[PDB]
Amino acid sequence: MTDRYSFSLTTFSPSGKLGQIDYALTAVKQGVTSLGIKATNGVVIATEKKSSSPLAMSETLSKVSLLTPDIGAVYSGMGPDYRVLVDKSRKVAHTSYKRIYGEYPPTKLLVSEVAKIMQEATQSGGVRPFGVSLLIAGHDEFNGFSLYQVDPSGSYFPWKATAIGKGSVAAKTFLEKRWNDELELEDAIHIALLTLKESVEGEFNGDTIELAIIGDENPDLLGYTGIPTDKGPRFRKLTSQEINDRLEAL
Amino acid sequence: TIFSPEGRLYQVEYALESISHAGTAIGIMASDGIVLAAERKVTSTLLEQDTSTEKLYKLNDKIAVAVAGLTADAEILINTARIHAQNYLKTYNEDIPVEILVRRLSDIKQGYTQHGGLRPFGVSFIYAGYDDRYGYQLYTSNPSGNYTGWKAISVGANTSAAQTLLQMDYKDDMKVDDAIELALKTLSKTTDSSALTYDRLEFATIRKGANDGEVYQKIFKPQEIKDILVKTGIT
Amino acid sequence: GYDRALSIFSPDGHIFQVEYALEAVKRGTCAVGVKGKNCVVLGCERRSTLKLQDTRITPSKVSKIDSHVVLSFSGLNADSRILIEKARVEAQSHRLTLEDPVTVEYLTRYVAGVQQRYTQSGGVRPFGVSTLIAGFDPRDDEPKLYQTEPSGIYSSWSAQTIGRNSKTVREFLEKNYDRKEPPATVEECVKLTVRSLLEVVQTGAKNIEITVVKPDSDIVALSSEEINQYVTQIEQEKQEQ
Amino acid sequence: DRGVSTFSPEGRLFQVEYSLEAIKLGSTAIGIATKEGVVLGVEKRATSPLLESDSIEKIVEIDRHIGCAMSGLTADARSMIEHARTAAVTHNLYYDEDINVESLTQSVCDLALRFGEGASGEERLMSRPFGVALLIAGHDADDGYQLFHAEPSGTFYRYNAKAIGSGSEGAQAELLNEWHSSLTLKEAELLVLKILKQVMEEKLDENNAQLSCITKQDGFKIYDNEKTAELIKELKEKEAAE
Amino acid sequence: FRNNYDGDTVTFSPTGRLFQVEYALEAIKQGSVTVGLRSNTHAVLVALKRNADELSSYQKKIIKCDEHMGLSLAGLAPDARVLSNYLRQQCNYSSLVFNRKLAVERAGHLLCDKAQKNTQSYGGRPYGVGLLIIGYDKSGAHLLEFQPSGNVTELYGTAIGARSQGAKTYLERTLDTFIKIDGNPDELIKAGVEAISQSLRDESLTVDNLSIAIVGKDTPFTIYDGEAVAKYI
Amino acid sequence: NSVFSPDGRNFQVEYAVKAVENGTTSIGIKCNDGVVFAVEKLITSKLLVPQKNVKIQVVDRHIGCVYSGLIPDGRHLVNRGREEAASFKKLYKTPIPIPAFADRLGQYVQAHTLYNSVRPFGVSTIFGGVDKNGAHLYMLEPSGSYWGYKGAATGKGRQSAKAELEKLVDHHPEGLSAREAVKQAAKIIYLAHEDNKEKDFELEISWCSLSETNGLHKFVKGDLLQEAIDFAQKEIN
Amino acid sequence: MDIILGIRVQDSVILASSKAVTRGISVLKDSDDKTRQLSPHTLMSFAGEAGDTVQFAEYIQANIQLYSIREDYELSPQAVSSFVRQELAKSIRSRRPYQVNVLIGGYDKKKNKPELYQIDYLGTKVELPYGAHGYSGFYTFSLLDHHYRPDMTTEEGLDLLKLCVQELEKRMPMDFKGVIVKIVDKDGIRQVDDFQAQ
Amino acid sequence: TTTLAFRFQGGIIVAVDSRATAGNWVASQTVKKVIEINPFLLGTMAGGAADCQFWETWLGSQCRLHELREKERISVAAASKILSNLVYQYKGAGLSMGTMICGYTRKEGPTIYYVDSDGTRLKGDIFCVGSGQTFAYGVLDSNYKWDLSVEDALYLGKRSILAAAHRDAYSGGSVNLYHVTEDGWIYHGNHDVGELFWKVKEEEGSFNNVIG
Ligand SMILES: Cc1ccccc1CNC(=O)[C@H](CCc1ccccc1)NC(=O)[C@@H](NC(=O)c1ccc(OCc2ccccc2)cc1)[C@@H](C)O
Ligand SMILES: [Mg+2]
Ligand SMILES: [Mg+2]
Repeated sequence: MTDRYSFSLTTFSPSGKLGQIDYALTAVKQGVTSLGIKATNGVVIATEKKSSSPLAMSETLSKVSLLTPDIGAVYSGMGPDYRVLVDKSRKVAHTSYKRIYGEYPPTKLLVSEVAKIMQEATQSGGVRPFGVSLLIAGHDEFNGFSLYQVDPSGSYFPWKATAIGKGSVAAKTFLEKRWNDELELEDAIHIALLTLKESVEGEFNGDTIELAIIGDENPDLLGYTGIPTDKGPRFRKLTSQEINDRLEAL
Repeated sequence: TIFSPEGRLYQVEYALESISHAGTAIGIMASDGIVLAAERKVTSTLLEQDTSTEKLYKLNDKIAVAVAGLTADAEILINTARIHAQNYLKTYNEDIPVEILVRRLSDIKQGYTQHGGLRPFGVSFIYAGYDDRYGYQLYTSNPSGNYTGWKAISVGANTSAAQTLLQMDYKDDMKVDDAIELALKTLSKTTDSSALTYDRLEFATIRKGANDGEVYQKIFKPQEIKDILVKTGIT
Repeated sequence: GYDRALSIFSPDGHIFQVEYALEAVKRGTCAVGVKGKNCVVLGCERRSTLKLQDTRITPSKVSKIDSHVVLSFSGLNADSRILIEKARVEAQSHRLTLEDPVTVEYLTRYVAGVQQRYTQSGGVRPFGVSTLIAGFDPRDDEPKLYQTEPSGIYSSWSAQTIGRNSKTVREFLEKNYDRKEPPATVEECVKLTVRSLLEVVQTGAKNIEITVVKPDSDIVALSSEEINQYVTQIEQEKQEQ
Repeated sequence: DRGVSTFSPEGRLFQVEYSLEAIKLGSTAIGIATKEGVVLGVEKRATSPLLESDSIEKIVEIDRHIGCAMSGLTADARSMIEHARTAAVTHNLYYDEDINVESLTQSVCDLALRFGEGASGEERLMSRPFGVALLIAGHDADDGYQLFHAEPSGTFYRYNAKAIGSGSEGAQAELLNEWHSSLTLKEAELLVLKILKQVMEEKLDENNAQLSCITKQDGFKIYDNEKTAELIKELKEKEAAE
Repeated sequence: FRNNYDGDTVTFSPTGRLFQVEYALEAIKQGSVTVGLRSNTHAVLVALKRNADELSSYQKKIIKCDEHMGLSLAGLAPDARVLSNYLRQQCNYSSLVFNRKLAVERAGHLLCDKAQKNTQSYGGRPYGVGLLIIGYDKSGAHLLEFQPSGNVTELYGTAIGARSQGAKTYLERTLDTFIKIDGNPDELIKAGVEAISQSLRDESLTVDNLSIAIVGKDTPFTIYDGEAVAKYI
Repeated sequence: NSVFSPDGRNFQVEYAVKAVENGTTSIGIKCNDGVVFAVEKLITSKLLVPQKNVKIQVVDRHIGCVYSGLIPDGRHLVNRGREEAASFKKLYKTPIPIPAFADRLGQYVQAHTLYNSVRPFGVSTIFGGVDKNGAHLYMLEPSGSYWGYKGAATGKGRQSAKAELEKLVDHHPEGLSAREAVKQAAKIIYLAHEDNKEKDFELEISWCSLSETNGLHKFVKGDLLQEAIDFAQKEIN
Repeated sequence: MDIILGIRVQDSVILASSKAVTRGISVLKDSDDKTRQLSPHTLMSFAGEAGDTVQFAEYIQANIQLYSIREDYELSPQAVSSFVRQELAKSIRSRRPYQVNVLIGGYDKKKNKPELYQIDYLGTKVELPYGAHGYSGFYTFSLLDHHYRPDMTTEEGLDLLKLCVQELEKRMPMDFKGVIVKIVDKDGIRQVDDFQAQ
Repeated sequence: TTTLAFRFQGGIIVAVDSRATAGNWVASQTVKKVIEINPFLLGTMAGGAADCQFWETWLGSQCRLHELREKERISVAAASKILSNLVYQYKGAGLSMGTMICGYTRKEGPTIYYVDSDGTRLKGDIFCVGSGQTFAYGVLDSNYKWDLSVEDALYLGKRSILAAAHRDAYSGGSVNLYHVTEDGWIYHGNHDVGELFWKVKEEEGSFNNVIG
């Protein structure tokens, strides 16, 4: 019953820092590496499934999440914060967009909505910031493909390619080396896999790696035929098997 | 919110401290247009330049802001400024006079300074607008909610150094093209980077609609910034 | 939804936050008000620091509350806008309900009430502002000058000053203001106002700004050229002995 | 710093106690109750010679039969006066009679209690206690002329004579000597004027001190400067002759 | 143990103590003495009124709640007013809805529960007043003692306030005599008046000092002050 | 209160418990068809009116409550217990089962260990009664914790009372009748008074028995009380 | 039924408004000014339900005056009329809607043109060379369709108005006790104090 | 009910009848339809007794409050507008009141304001209000001159209520007379129609519709 801390828990310090936002960023550093690479005809988001137990079933925990049929997200930092951000993000895409315009939000707008949700946790009374950074990749008719990073402060930035979390500094270097503007999606998935191998401690296979693409429309994933102007999701989670095929040619 | 023994607002002071670390933003007003230039926060090769707009935002068709500080705070404020412009247009069938919009934004900032025990917004704005009462205008607003009018002004880092230079080379009878040169010269001199290159820059103007009688905002594409950077002899 | 008390009593009897609000006023640009026989004059200093300003569009320190009443202030500039807005609304509401414009005392009492209210409400701080309100009652020629402070105290003054170095200019006005003899006209009342600011300004360029209020809604600001003529004439006339 | 209504280990309310210290810093105010009226007097205390002193309202009318004098952080008293006036006028609306002085005082003291935030059991619409004490003086048909001392503690005492403010300690001992049940209204006027002159910092004249009274017949009046002056002649001549 | 454990009423000390409530109890001990006692037919309050100067009135210590009930106070007076108004309403409520006079015991329970909520709510102090409540209901004369902790006890007699321990010891000794004082209002008062005397390092209790209240079998609750107490001095 | 210590404890709740230990000793005993509640009433002074400061409380018609610690907190619980029992009866028609009632208090008490704007309750409560399927006896600590009991004690004489309680359970595994358990309750309250023997006391007993009270909660008064006092008086010496 | 006419000539806008206030079987007044000045160069006239009429007018007047002092500026006649329309638009779907019809006559100093706005209680706004509310329009619209010219002087406008008032005096079943006439141009608002027998 | 107030050379004449009705029942003949707000202010009552009585008494309180707050008597304009605005808050709830607020202040001069429960508020020199208004209006209008003496004006007032009391079934009882000056109301008494009718018939030779 009733909150006592109706004041901001993120305040400015004598030097101009916002401590809690700094400390959430330090949490993102401690988290498992995730990355995004933009190609000419798609985006790839990838991360490692770091398991709590060998007795756990890692298929039941998705780090990669569909946000709308053409937008997907991955994170580094505190898992549960991600999970609830994903719920709010899906809802907001409906309440603030689809229920109004009859179509799904373009990438930047949804990212902007997510940013707002995180911005608020930085200003409101009696809350800490979210302990995550997200990578949001998507497609829309008028903007093409995009990749955005969203930070605990509420800040977002568009990226050609980037990595967040543990090995992020080395992985970002490995991406500046490898990225160009002629990359096909298949090349990008291949680079994503290479970059992720430096980060992975243990086994590196389709069971321990999580990887999704924003590529082309998947009419077989639509669930109905008949309406010719509805072609299906561009978001697609690659299977364990699919990953392994690209590791034997890696 | 509370006062200090000195009669200062701690949180406001520290918010202003924060801003003095943000990439410098310059605004210069000329008789036939207005210049907005700002420097991006030490970037990376992999940062998408074409689909990026972190420091310059359109408010309505006749007003823009340059941002210094927390972007996420600035987006909150920009969005409400956008609504205020649309409310005024709907009420009066006239585009909002520039000052009225600036005052309103400023008043929202003042509020977080006086009640509610929330942190202030860590944002300073330079407003660049045109209306049919005062013509071209330039305003500045900081986390205190204070606002002032200018002919030339900077926010963020090195305002101290940038202000002295603008004071030196600013002359009331300038054309826009002269103000463009001044803004880029001033950024170049004050930068903590080596060369001031296109990819570290956001740039915009408000002119007299190429050839018309109407007012037009140009938010420079990256390529345009590279050209205008060779022209003024910084390559 | 936040009402945690910020302004409270001290062991020795003061309200600490109000006392500090006064410190904010102490460091605000100086403002001065002096009333003649058939007018009141308001003067304000502009800081030397920044001179690349735009004087057309920068908010000036004197504000019209209604067509016959003005307000100047010292302290936090953003704070003053909240008082001025409220005062203007109250003025229209008074004309709407009483069918008469406000008296200067009434408007002062109202502004002081808003100030006081902010010293005893949870989760708001007092206004870091002191005001000078001046004008003429409807259908009256007798000039009025009032002062408010963050505590909500208010009172009328023959002449008064607030803000930084107000101590010096008050000292100057105590010696130079004769109550039986008020300045006889606009010209000579403006001069005394400029003189008092000259004790503190030290260039007084367009740094000094003046406003003159006369009976029946006759309020005019003074341009640079007019103040110039006052400044030049004061320093020339006063040199030789 | 912890709370606004915390008890000290002695069993006293911290913030209440300090509000009383704020009253000790205020101007002096004096009330004397006779059988022919009650006299209220105050020290104006202008902070500068440029302050137009007759704009110093420290004696206010509450109703025709009730006036009051204030001492402390005098701005806090605005809403207490407003409340008091409303109570009196309201009482007359509901009951077509005059409100008893005691009842009006109690009403003002109930208002003074409403500090905090909204204490459990009922709601407090105020963040600190008032920093001002009041001397409420009036006449009703039941209990005649009365003088009450309303404290921001919400207690009120009736008094034959009372001083509040910076001069209060000395002024009270003085009253303990001078007050007798017989005093006429003219005597009481002179006593207030005498005791103010004793404790004031300027020389007392018809500008830095204000007099008022309340009589059953003429209601409550603030004496103008011309009248107090003639009583300040009259007090000079009576003391210089003793 | 004493350190950061008296901040508010919402903190337990490592000893299990609530210091805010213990401090509120100290405001009672600071208050002017008051005595209550009863037989089978009547209940009497006797209170030592206190002035704040020689020019002042003695401040009232006895409050009427209903025709069959009233209380005396010791400690913070405005708190007594808050509590008696509540009790006045509870009495009133019972009359209007049920056409029933409130049992003095129920008034005890109600006051207790009201006090309790102020020993558990953040940012609210406890009540800083002790009360003695007397009444005549459908089971006779009653006397209660109210502590700000919420504890209410039914007694034959008791005293609260400064130096009250005197009066309490006397009443403990007089028990068997005053319990029987029946159908004699004036004897019980004189017994109570003399009981309050044991608590005087003060002065001689004068005609302004003294406050007496009575209620019983055929007497509505009534307060005696000034001239009307003279005959008991 | 909403504060876990470095090792997982709640120091505020632990301190709440010290207030309970500080309190008077109260007990409950589950007989083969009901429950008996008894409590030690310290006599501070002869001025206290005997029999007239009732500590044991009824909730609905079939439940008894006794507690040790801050009495006012106990009354606060019983008030809430009553609202909670009315609410249940209103929707469901049947009077509240005792385990159902137990949890209502459980959750309410636990709630007061979740927030910094609240202090835990400074009581433990022994309560129970007869429902649709037998007799139940419960004890609920400041933390919200509660379990079913055969016998229960709390307060000053908690330790010696449990020792007596443990013995009864061992000698009588097959039942103890309501009439018997009343006697033993009186006994145990005498044998926890030994600690506070400097100050005088008064004994309160209540019971809720299917055969003896027809499943309603009743105060043990008159001849039955006197006889149980005698049994305890004779068996103390 | 309350006569409310407006005609826009070349350099001014002319408002004419009936003087009677009738409740029941009685004419309580024959000098009622059914006008409020909103700003030095904007005038508004009103007709409708008994109480809402003046209450609405004065509320708008308070608002426009507030604006002027806040901005030290006079709102264009077009902006004032938009403000008025929106207030009526919100009002029509409220709990108890303002039953007032208005004419706004303004001289726009920034364009140097006179402007006439007819707005009814529903918030139906339209700019007109000439307009009317109530039954009077059933006579005056046709007359002015005939007699009106876009280049008329203020004086010609007053003759045209006199022609309108004559028609109403002849054909309307009610006695509206003549009109009060007001002229809005560059030099502000002025009343033609003689019209009733001019 | 019939109530009137008019302005003339020497101030204001306020005159009212004193009959109360419920349907066709004469409830009372001795009712007070004038309220004396303050020494310089009067209010008249027509329509619903309670509505008038209760809200004009309240207006008195509000006026008194202004005196205390402003250290000055309330203007007639402002007093009328308080009542005007209150009544307007209640529009459509069925308040039924015909009202005149009459008085003197230095700044205004003598002033009359008509205020009804529709919210209408008008300033003027002559008003008659109530079911008898037309009857009073007939006599009043046909003998009204600005320069009537005080004595004449009081009589014309008196006579106009009589006119109305005779013809309107819901008016009657007695006439109550008031004069408002720069100094300012003075009561000019109660005049029972029981006697006044016959006296006025005799002295003036009017009322020839009446036999005997
Ligand atoms: C200005 C005034 C001021 C003071 C004295 C007289 C008048 C003149 N004025 C009247 O005499 C009016 C005329 C009728 C009239 C009434 C109202 C509006 C206009 C005209 N009479 C009344 O108000 C009388 N009461 C009544 O008429 C009623 C009052 C309440 C009633 O309640 C009925 C009811 C109760 C419950 C539910 C539903 C209906 C019935 C009659 C009163 C002199 O007893
Ligand atoms: Mg908590
Ligand atoms: Mg135990």
